[PDB]
Amino acid sequence: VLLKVIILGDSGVGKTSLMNQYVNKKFSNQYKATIGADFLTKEVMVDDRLVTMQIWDTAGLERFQSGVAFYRGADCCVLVFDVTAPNTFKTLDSWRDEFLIQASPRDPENFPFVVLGNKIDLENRQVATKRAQAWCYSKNNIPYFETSAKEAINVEQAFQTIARNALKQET
Amino acid sequence: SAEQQLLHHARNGNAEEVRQLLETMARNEVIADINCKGRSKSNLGWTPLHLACYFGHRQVVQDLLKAGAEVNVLNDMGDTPLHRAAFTGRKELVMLLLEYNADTTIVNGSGQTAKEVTHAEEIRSMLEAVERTQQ
Ligand SMILES: Nc1nc2c(ncn2[C@@H]2O[C@H](COP(=O)(O)OP(=O)(O)OP(=O)(O)O)[C@@H](O)[C@H]2O)c(=O)[nH]1
Ligand SMILES: [Mg+2]
Repeated sequence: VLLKVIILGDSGVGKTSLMNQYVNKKFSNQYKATIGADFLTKEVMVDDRLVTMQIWDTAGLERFQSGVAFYRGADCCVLVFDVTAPNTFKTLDSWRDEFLIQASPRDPENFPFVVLGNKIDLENRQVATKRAQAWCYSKNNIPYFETSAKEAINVEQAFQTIARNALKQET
Repeated sequence: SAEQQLLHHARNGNAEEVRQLLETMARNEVIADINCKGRSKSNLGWTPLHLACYFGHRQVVQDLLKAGAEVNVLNDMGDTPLHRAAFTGRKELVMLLLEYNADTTIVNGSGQTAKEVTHAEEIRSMLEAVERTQQ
């Protein structure tokens, strides 16, 4: 059982850091921008089944973005923003919309999204929890998690729902 | 922009704003192509009809068709609105597109007709009968 998960979001919101925290329990304060799109694979337990998640990390910077052909086949799409950078929340509608038309799921209203509001360990938060939750609920109840890749807060919990919903979608 | 508004409201199924947009285009109050294609990542190469069919906005599709939207427009994948409606199993939209004389023989960029991309048996069988006749 191979599950394909795409991580999307603006540059610097913490996509690579959330993936590295989940997969290798590691975090770096240094920033190294992602180029293009590539994946790693990780074995995960969903209830009592062991599955393999193929996790695609993507470039947030437009100059390093390539095509979106790799969207096809995704079982779940993860939308990441930075709670201290409100414009990264505002782009979520267009990230989701571009995924839907380019990946073209058969049932777009029920395709599984998960939204992570990352960097809750920082001061100067700008996006309110209630605002993010209301948007998520308005899109047919997208599950919403607040995370810190740096402090490893709710990362495992988020990816457990990601894996569970991708498994349901794949089946 | 009136076309960006049209693409936004068609994708999101805001039927009244679509109707207001069309009745206003009907009177030349605005420069607006009813068959415009999107330029955003959010709608690149899609018409308002494409968007409303894929996302299942029946009333928008009716208003667009009644207002003369071209039924056989193509997107960058070679899909017609019929393809998109057949793909997502929207029987009532497939019927409405046939009512406006949608061509069922159009083959998309990956070599498939609307009949060939559906999973709804009621849609596949119904498009088989029409395509039999239309061909
Ligand atoms: N304090 C704090 N810093 C974080 C957190 N997550 C990521 N960072 C930092 O934010 C910066 C950007 O993180 P990245 O994971 O590289 O962001 P990205 O989304 O992968 O960026 P692109 O590859 O350019 O699209 C890095 O300097 C990280 O150390 C977090 O939860 N808390
Ligand atoms: Mg990165």
